[PDB]
Amino acid sequence: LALSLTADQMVSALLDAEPPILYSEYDPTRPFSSMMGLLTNLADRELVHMINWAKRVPGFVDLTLHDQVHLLESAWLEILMIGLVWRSMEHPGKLLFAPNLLLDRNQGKSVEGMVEIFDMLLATSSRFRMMNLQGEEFVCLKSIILLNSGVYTFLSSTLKSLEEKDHIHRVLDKITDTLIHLMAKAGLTLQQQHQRLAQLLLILSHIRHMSNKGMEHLYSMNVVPSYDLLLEMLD
Amino acid sequence: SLTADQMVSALLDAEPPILYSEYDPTRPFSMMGLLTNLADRELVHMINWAKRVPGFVDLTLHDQVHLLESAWLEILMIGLVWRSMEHPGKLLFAPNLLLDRNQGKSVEGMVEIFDMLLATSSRFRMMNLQGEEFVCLKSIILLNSGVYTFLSSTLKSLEEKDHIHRVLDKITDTLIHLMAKAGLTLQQQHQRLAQLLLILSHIRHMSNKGMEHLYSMKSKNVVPSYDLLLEMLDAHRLH
Ligand SMILES: CCCN(C)C(=O)CCCCCCCCCS[C@@H]1Cc2cc(O)ccc2[C@H]2CC[C@]3(C)[C@@H](O)CC[C@H]3[C@@H]21
Ligand SMILES: CCCN(C)C(=O)CCCCCCCCCS[C@@H]1Cc2cc(O)ccc2[C@H]2CC[C@]3(C)[C@@H](O)CC[C@H]3[C@@H]21
Repeated sequence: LALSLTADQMVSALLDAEPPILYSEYDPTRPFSSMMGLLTNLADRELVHMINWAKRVPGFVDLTLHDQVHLLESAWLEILMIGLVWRSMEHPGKLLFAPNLLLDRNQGKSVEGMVEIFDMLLATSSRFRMMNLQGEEFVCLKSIILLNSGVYTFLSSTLKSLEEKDHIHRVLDKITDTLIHLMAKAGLTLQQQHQRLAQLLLILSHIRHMSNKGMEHLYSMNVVPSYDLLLEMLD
Repeated sequence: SLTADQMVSALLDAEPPILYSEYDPTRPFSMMGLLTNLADRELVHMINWAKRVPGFVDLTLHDQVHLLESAWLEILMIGLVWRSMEHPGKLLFAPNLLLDRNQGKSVEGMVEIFDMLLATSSRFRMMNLQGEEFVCLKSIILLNSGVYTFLSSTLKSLEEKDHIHRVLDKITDTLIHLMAKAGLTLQQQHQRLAQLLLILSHIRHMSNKGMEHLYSMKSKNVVPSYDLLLEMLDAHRLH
């Protein structure tokens, strides 16, 4: 069923699955002063919706529950970050963590080590802006992250695991076909399609890098979702 | 200006040598010392290779240093994974230093990283990665890994970033040219392109884990400094 979709059906499926944009929970009539608490509460609530989204990525629920957990455990911070960079794209110099929580780099200075991470995310959003990234390409990229980030770290060679990895790579191939279809439908030449495909996928390496830095930042001060919590939520 | 075949030839011709580990092979078999000493010597040849990547020496010295500082561990790792491709279960750090995962257990925290490198090597084997594709990917890592972290918007920096992306576009054309000449269909071409580039995200992840391991081992002194990279890159032309 998953591998059956056309490119337009894949795009429609991914667009329909998009999670909502959440708001930060602070009293807006109360003075602003808490930063780490605001950001981690927001990511808390986003995670529940991320799982709903992931279950709607075609092919994802065809995997074992264990492999769904592994994929999400590996990708969750990358997925939060690409979403942040996407909605920050039209706010140069600012990160739209939430519509009521738009921060510039000086506001990241209030937590040691955070402005460095703010700077990388702002630069990624400028790269998105520079490339005129489209919403349809964005949902493809976010789905690629979900399927790709953990696929090389199963460290299992059971027959089931071979079939799982094969399936994941088949879905990833369909998403590649879909990105190419979208750039063809936008008028790009074949050369430009291959070049833009590459430019988009290379950005995913930097998003991986930012996630690793962000994980180190977190670890340097139970904020990380445990396997068991992810398992319970995915059930 | 290069054609695809000329890009391939340039990169193949620039390949660094394969170095040996320096340990007396007639003495009993230090693990971190062996691996540190090898990477230290590979770095010098990495600089030589980088200067031969088309477009690289057209950048400012500062930007050359930034790219190498950002990419150096990824470049060592992709080389290791390529060398290990035909040795299932083993990592050929050097022809005289072929280690399995149990030998990684001697350094706390190292077997986790060995497992990731072995799985990447298995992935290369499953994709039947070719030598011409490998050199393309390694050059992409050099050009891509630090291009998003210049943290500069001077006119010169905009020109540098534009140039890097033009060279990266050229390597993309070359990868597609290689798979077209291998007979792959257009659908297969963009699928293989994507599979190869997505492996570069995992190589980035492994480098982050490896840096973190180097720092936790208190082997931070082993990371090449900005000054050291600058000193080796800022060559005179008196020789
Ligand atoms: C015991 C009771 C309390 N519990 C159980 C909890 O609170 C649950 C905690 C477990 C689930 C997830 C919490 C951690 C996620 C917080 S990331 C935090 C919020 C966030 C939201 C987004 O859209 C995009 C990115 C980010 C992050 C970008 C990288 C940052 C900037 C880092 O540099 C430091 C903060 C990071 C931000
Ligand atoms: C300070 C002032 C100026 N100076 C003097 C300097 O900067 C000196 C800096 C000289 C650079 C020396 C580099 C040492 C880096 C050692 S990587 C070490 C050797 C190596 C060689 C390869 O082919 C491929 C991968 C690796 C690595 C894969 C990840 C490992 C397994 C980690 O898990 C722990 C060891 C890592 C390995």
